[PDB]
Amino acid sequence: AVPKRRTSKTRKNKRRTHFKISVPGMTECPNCGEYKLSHRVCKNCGSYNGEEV
Amino acid sequence: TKGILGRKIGMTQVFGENGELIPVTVVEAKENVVLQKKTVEVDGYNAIQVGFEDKKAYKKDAKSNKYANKPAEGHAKKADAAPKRFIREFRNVDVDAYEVGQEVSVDTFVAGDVIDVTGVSKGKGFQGAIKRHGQSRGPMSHGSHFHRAPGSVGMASDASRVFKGQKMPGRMGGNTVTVQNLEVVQVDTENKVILVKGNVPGPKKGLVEIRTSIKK
Amino acid sequence: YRKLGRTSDQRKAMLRDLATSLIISERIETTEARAKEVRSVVEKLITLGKKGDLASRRNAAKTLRNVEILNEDETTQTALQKLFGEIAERYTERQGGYTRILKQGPRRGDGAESVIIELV
Amino acid sequence: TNHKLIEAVTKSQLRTDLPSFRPGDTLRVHVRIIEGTRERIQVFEGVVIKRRGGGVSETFTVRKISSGVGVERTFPLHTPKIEKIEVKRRGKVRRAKLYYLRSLRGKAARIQEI
Amino acid sequence: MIQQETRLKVADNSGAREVLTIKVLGGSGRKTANIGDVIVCTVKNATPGGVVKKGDVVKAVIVRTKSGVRRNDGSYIKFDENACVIIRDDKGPRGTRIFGPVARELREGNFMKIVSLAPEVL
RNA sequence: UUGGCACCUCGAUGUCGGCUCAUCGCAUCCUGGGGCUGUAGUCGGUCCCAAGGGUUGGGCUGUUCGCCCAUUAAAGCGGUACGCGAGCUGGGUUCAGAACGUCGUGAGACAGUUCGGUCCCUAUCCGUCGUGGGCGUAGGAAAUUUGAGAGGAGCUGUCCUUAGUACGAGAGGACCGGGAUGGACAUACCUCUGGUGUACCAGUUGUCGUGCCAACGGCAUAGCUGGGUAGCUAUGUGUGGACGGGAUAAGUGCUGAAAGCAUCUAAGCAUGAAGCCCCCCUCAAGAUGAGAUUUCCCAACUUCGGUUAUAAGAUCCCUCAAAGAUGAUGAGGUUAAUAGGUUCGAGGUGGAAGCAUGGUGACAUGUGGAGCUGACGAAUACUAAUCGAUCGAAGACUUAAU
Ligand SMILES: [Mg+2]
Ligand SMILES: [Mg+2]
Ligand SMILES: [Mg+2]
Ligand SMILES: [Mg+2]
Ligand SMILES: [Mg+2]
Ligand SMILES: [Mg+2]
Ligand SMILES: [Mg+2]
Ligand SMILES: [Mg+2]
Ligand SMILES: [Mg+2]
Ligand SMILES: [Mg+2]
Ligand SMILES: [Mg+2]
Ligand SMILES: [Mg+2]
Ligand SMILES: [Mg+2]
Ligand SMILES: [Mg+2]
Ligand SMILES: [Zn+2]
Repeated sequence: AVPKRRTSKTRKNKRRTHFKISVPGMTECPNCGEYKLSHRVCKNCGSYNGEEV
Repeated sequence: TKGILGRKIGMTQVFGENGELIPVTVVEAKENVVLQKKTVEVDGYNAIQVGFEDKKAYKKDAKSNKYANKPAEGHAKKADAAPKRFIREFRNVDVDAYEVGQEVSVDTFVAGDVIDVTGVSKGKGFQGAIKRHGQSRGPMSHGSHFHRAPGSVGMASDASRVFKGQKMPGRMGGNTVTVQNLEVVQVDTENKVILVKGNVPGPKKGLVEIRTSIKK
Repeated sequence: YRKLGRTSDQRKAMLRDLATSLIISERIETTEARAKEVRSVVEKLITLGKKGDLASRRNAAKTLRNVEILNEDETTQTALQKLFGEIAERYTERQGGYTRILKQGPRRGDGAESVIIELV
Repeated sequence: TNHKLIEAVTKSQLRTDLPSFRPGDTLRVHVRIIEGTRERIQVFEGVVIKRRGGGVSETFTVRKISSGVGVERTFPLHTPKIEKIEVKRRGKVRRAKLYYLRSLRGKAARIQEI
Repeated sequence: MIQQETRLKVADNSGAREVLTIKVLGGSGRKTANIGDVIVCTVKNATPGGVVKKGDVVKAVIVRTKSGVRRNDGSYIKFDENACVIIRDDKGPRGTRIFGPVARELREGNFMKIVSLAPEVL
């Protein structure tokens, strides 16, 4: 129910090994050359699959 | 002893000679080939490696298992066979009889043969102790705050621990299961189908390994 | 099918509203899960439209909401009329794939995947 | 259709001799019965309350009142046990399953002929 | 499916009209019985002047069940009611008349006298 | 067990019974193997070996017990904080109310009774059950594997035959052996029988809408009612504990001396249990002792130390389900049937709308097994799986052999 002992800084940091965010899945856009999320419309130019959206 | 690999098409029924209803599972055992033969001299045990179901040949930018990779294609090519989706060994079968690149046919099995069928059971996902271990529910009334819980997990100060193999909630299904002493009702050479009396483990489209019964 | 985090009645209503909205505007922005459920609903309405029979129009009337679309000519057309009129004519030669979805990326508020679904 | 392989294997089992009957039709069913060594045909006459399934797995249920007690017999449609089926009467019903008939008795259970 | 506390109508002229199942015979932990199974029962309701009396612990064989029985051919038989016959130790019926249809499964059980006395066997 | 003692705990170690879940001992309740018998046979009594598995439902009582009913092969006895209340209950007991008997002058009291009476807690650590990532396993990979270990399973009735034979005055009635079929339990699966089936079909009430009729929509538990596909399921359908082998216990011997005899033991040699080790089933090389087999990839630079991106390969991301909390796993990603749509079916529902006809009308009939249809089978690039990106070898030393 309650923690019997305090968590050391070491123990806490070990648990936070996997607590991280991944780099966004991004590719350079063909039309403009700005990075865009893959399988998503490019916000800068508004083009997907070489067609304006 | 004989072994063939197939997919579970589904279940049906067939009427026997006496008019008895026989529940059966339809298995398709097309495209079985002896990819490799293992011997005590080389591998330390005698078995035949059999590949079932052809897959597409290697392509440069294959992104799926539909197309064979270079390593698999080489192993199949050594047998002079097309790349196979599923490959399994049969130790029961005698090595001498079979030859590498030889097709294994449904006709090997005959009607009335007693067989043992192996397959991976259907997955149920995360399951509680009642479903998973056939445990009893607690009272559903009379002040009960115990319904589908696992019960006591141990004693008290003696042991002061949960023993290993305590039945608890966890993932259920996906286990390899062998049903023994099933029978072949019929073999269809034309459709490449074997009818097996009863039900076999796993989902439809699941690989089934049919072998001669070890117990005789 | 997807429950869409709503009760059965609320889901049905939302899908009817979404379908009607797509018919009126011919493009809408929504969450991915909602769009994937809508594509089936709208396309089945287009199928009824292309048939064009009274039974089809009465069956289509069930799903479609009672809305008025104002034309540039200032003529007033109901959504049901538009589906059985212009939209049916457009996709006469096409078998399926009346709608398409384009992913727009996450929105600020809830980080939900914003997508555009559009007829054609 | 159903799976093509399943249909092919069970196709032989299917019988074409059987007559076409709907639920609510009185049928006379001649069933081959074995009593000891002796084999004889015993006839069960009852309204068809239900028809379900398809292929070799298709079945029908016939309901009779025997000695003041209702009896229902479910037969596999393609069972070789049934010598023949005879449609004595064609009845008017508004549903596929006539489970309501189980509760009803006497005049209430009567079904109007087509 | 007959379990303890199940009440069955008695299809005979023994003098018992209704019985409650004290026990299902067949082994330890045996819970349910179907047609052709002997049960230990008490006479909850009895017709006057019968050989069997109310409050009598007696043995009976089940002749009809709502659950019914599945035959090997894949055919089924079901009844509208659950019924039993009060039987002697020899399996001979205590009563001299059996009422209503009885399953053929009784013949297998060697309850031949009940089968003969029965009006119809289905 | 009832006690003795007062050694831990009074800045709290929850107390009876039941439920859930067990686990262990064996002084064995059943089943297995034996010795003796006042062991004819069938049955028994007693003792020895044996813990593999099994060892029921009810009535009364808070009960534990016990008695009773009906079973069963049998209804074993104990330990585990009289196992188990951060798993459950709260009937008893052990607060405040009230009452009876009783005791007390009284306030009150009673291992006397009676009626009523608040059971908190979001798991930090170990432990346990599942499920991933990192690194290692002297190149990098894709598969197929061996099994050091480990877990699971392990139960029994009845009937027939042998045989009315052995045995017995008769009554009764074997072993050994060979079959058949159940009970309980375990597991797999949905063909069948059923259950469910809130995006399936139909009937129907009230009310409010779509201008009205007709036809529909909303709300009323899914409004209610009758059915029901897939999936998930038991009460449903299959299968299992088979047949054996090795070593043994209590036993039973063979040969045999010490001890001219005798002696199962001392040397030696057999036989002998549901038990042990196997056989059967599942997991398993982090088995750091990291195993094996098959196949794939194999170059340039360079300070000569080594580096490099790339290869084989695998991912990101995307369409998904047979998989799934999420990871993971599997099916696919245009050189494409992965999903949606479309087209055609299966199964389900049970006769759409419209129109016609008959009827005063409610309705009926025809068109027409009609119309509709989530998950199921097939087909079809119409839509979406775009374009891309990232990771990922070049193989240490020593010795022996060649
Ligand atoms: Mg319970
Ligand atoms: Mg509750
Ligand atoms: Mg505790
Ligand atoms: Mg002292
Ligand atoms: Mg303290
Ligand atoms: Mg002992
Ligand atoms: Mg205790
Ligand atoms: Mg209390
Ligand atoms: Mg008081
Ligand atoms: Mg006291
Ligand atoms: Mg089905
Ligand atoms: Mg209304
Ligand atoms: Mg109206
Ligand atoms: Mg309101
Ligand atoms: Zn761009």
